[PDB]
Amino acid sequence: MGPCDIYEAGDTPCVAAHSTTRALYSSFSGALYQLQRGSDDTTTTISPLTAGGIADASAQDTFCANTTCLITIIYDQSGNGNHLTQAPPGGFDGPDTDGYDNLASAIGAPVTLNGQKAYGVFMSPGTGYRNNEATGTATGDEAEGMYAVLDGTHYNDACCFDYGNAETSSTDTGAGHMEAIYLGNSTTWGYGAGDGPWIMVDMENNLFSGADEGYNSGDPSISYRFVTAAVKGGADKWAIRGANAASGSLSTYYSGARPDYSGYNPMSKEGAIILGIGGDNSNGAQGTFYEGVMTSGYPSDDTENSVQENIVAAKYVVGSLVSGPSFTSGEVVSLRVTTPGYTTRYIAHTDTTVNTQVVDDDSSTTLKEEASWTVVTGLANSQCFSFESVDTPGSYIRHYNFELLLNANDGTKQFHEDATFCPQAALNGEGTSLRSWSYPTRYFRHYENVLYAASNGGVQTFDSKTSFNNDVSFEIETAFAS
Ligand SMILES: *[C@@H]1O[C@H](CO)[C@@H](O[C@@H]2O[C@H](CO)[C@@H](O)[C@H](O)[C@H]2NC(C)=O)[C@H](O)[C@H]1NC(C)=O
Ligand SMILES: OC[C@@H]1O[C@@H](O)[C@H](O)[C@H]1O
Ligand SMILES: OC[C@@H]1O[C@@H](O)[C@H](O)[C@H]1O
Ligand SMILES: OC[C@@H]1O[C@@H](O)[C@H](O)[C@H]1O
Repeated sequence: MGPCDIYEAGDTPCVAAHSTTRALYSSFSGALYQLQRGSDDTTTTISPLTAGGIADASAQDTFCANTTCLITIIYDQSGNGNHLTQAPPGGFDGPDTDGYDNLASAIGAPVTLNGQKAYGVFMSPGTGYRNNEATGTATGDEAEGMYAVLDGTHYNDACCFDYGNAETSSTDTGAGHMEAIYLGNSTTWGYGAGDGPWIMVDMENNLFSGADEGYNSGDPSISYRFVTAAVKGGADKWAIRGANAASGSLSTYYSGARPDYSGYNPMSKEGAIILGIGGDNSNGAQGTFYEGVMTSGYPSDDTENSVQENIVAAKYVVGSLVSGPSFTSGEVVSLRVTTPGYTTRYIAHTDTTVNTQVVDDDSSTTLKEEASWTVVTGLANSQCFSFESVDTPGSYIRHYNFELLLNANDGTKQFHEDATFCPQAALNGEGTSLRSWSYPTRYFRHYENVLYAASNGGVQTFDSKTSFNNDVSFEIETAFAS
């Protein structure tokens, strides 16, 4: 039995089931999600290896070789056709073309389920999926349940990393017009105990951690690498239950009446489905989605417990984020450009501007150091790395507005994430391609001799597809600064 088989057995069937890692029905063998590669913009789908099995990761690896991939669609496994596609603009515009939100990279969240490789949906700020014409989802004050397996270490405090029921117009139509899971450490509305993140319920114009607007001591911080967030809502009742998706049971953080404020009872749910964004399309949040569903009816705690047991049984384990050459902490290197006509240039910097410059043995000691980098354990992820300037110790290469800059480490999470890059076998086959950890659709990329965190095609001029593969491939050589 899969999660939806369990929910069905409890008389509160899935009306929407999404996952890029596995089938949520023991009998599902259809498409889990769709891919699109930057090379030729063609697409393909990824299905379970076997009915009710794990996603065929190899099929994706094959399709995305020597290029970049985006997850265009996360299919609804229930049969209701509630597929999630690129979120459109609404109260707020997304950063993509015509106000749409970005699609997520297909390789930002590698994992293994009971030993089998799979990919989750790593969502950076500006990313979002949605379906504004879903079927079977609860509307009005109708009861519903939902859960999602997320990454408790990947989040932020901006609105809003959600998964659940939302407005069909992508606008904030008022209190009670939403009901979705939220995971992050936003304190703009509600918030729990500690430093966060907290699993809360977005009911529109409020993220609730409990009965009162704002602070609620009953909602603990939950930062497990894999978090099971289970939320449900019915006639003047709702609950928050959380757990380590890798082990143990669900704990109830809240169970009771609707917050006693106008508009929350009865609810006015609209039935749309959102992922990684807010109801009005607020798109500043980040997070990772592995699997999740929405149901019809209020799930009993027993049913959810069985679901949690199934998720634990799935044995989620973090996958490798690195491929190709790679480095060792403390190693000093120089990175050479492999793009024809610029092969004598190296990644260097002039003050805070990271760029490429012709560097050779006749270069000054200062320029040699400016083109030399001390590789250290990734500031935001120990699997990846951060690049510290040799001439300016304490400063690292970090992206800011997608431009690579050399700034001093201020010790903040933001800086840490902006300065973490994951090595990937060079797309052009020559050396390495440094993929941004926080924005997996972006790579170290030189454009007109300046470094950026660029995507294979995009709204910025430096995201040009022209010479992308070459512009993101660098040869690792001995540092000039020795
Ligand atoms: C959510 O959590 C992060 C991480 O603990 C908080 O970020 C810090 O941000 C403040 C405000 O800029 C800085 O003084 C600290 O130096 C940061 N600490 C770290 C460890 O990065 C963030 O403020 C929290 N958000 C809210 C709304 O409370
Ligand atoms: O309720 C929290 C957020 O506030 C509104 O702006 C968004 O639609 C919603 O997700
Ligand atoms: O580079 C993209 C974003 O721009 C800046 O606002 C942030 O520091 C960074 O994460
Ligand atoms: O960075 C130098 C060149 O400038 C641009 O024309 C290309 O993207 C790049 O190869």
